[PDB]
Amino acid sequence: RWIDGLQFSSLLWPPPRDPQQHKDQVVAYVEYFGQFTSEQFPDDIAELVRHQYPSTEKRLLDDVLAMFVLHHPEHGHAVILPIISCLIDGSLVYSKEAHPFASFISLVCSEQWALACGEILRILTHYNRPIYKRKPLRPLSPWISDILLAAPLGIRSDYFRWCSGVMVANGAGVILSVCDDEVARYETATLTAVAVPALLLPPPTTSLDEHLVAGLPALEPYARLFHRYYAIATPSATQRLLLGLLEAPPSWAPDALDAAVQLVELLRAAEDYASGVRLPRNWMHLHFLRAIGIAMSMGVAADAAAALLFRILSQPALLFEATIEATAQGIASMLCAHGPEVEWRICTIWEAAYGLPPILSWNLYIPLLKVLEYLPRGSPSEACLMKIFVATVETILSAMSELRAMVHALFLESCAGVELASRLLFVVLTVCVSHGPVAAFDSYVLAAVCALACEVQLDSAISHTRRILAILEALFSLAAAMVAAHISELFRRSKALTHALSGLMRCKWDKEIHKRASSLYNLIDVHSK
Amino acid sequence: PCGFVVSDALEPDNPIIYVNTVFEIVTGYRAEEVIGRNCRFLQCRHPMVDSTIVAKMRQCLENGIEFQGELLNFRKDGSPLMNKLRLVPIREEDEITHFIGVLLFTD
Ligand SMILES: *OP(=O)(O)OC[C@@H](O)[C@@H](O)[C@@H](O)Cn1c2nc(=O)[nH]c(=O)c-2nc2cc(C)c(C)cc21
Repeated sequence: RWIDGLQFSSLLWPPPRDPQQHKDQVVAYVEYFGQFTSEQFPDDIAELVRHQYPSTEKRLLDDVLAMFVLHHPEHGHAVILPIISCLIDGSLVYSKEAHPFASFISLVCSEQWALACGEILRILTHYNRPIYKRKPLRPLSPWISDILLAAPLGIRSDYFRWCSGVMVANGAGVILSVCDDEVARYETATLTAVAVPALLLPPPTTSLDEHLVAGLPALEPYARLFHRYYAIATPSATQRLLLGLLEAPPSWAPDALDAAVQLVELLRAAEDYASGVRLPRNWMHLHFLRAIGIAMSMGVAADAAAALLFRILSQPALLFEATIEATAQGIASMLCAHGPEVEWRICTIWEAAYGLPPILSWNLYIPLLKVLEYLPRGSPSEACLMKIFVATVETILSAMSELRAMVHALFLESCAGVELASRLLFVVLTVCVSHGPVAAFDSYVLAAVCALACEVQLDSAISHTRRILAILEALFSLAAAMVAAHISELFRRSKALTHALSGLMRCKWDKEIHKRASSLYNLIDVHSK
Repeated sequence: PCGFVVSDALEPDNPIIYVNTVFEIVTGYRAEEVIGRNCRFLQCRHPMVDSTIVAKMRQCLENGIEFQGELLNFRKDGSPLMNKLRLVPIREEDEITHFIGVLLFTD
């Protein structure tokens, strides 16, 4: 009956421009509406909304609808849902200035106000599951955004706490879809800026009851969010972010370390498919390694970052072109800068990490080479990587014969460093004699030297000979005099090596190869006996 | 352009130790995958590669004699080539410690 009555009122004609008549009039209709609230009321307004919408003029009906929800959140359901259904239908296109929505955005921008506001978002969340009726989308994602956008920071933070389930549509689904709509239609990312602290960090202590009972959510769905936040977050902010998660109470996280590591997994995984926001080239070092060290440099907060590196280095997938250099270069830099005291710890955490746990293989050490190149001269860090080196070699000695390929790599692969490889191979040989395996090293040299010596005499091929001569030429120079005795004994008890050197001596096709070959030879002669 | 390869005849099935740069670039098999493996694999077997010519190698390999012959071998791409291999036993005291294969690929 009553819908039919207000059909010709000033309810459907533009709001009187007078503020006083605007207010007095709206105050009158909100009480007329609210007088009923019968069983029929949802069914009643439903007929009223579909019949009267949409129009393009601004009307006083928007403001009565918007206010009635505010003064009677109990019946926000009966008011918003008819609009929700038409938004799903396509009857209503959603524009932030489309006129049912113009005012619901406006009431949100006072405890009465908060609850009404809350329930509006709590309703729109549940109906926001994806539909297809040109991708399939979430129909009410953008409206949630503009309401959440035009709102105090206090409720945004509490929306994401409620939505993700920190304390019907997928909770993870909406947060991602409303954070994207802001990025999609607006050109900024402020909702994802409040959402990432909202998930990782506990409620503030000042909010006590909530704080005491809250749990870190499942971080698997919000893997893009963290990538997008970390793609933009100033480096100081992420170290604020990480520490907060690191020094949180245990009721928050089963194992905060498992979750700090889990976060890393997801940005790395989302790095392969994320579009529009690219992580920095030092993102592993910048947002993590920079911070994780300083924690050690600066009470018990330092103690927990130490558990992360043991975690980081007991799962060596961080090392898994330029990302590797930067990742490796970064590991080197966090070592140097922080101080002698922390280096000794970092290095002893590393040792405890590598089973001195993961197995040890030459393939494990290929990445640490790129770290070791950047290390300085004689530091304990260099000693530590060389100590883990010996550990690797000891272990391989203990069928597939990874050893035979290893020596090929240091000798010739350029993985790199003739300086290192001379030093590295020296260690390699010294371990084999301790334990056969020494024949392997003895055997490879002749094979490489003689095959390359034959190829040259009969661009890349000449380049490798030079390197092998220098590696061997230097093995004499750097039990340093002792390995020297072995090489000279190796060369002149085999007639094949004997010949190959001689032709290399006399090769002028390449200037530097025969300057080099001559010197190695004379070094063989003296250390022969 | 000759590709080179070496085997340690002192081990079982003569596993590879050295791979020439051109071999790495004309077989797709960089050194790391093939070292410790014998080169029995370049033909893999596959029915159409001549069964006799492969057996003539292994017989020739035992007594330690040079073998020159020609099979078709293919990159892991599946794209096939053929080369004339020269297998050169090397010895000193005089036990065959090493082998050297000098193969000249031709598609
Ligand atoms: O058991 P089977 O009869 O199959 O053995 C014969 C050969 O197939 C095998 O044993 C190797 O000795 C052959 N071989 C090559 N075979 C190829 O098909 N392509 C190559 O390029 C090969 N290079 C080789 C190089 C060397 C040094 C040896 C010893 C063998 C070899």
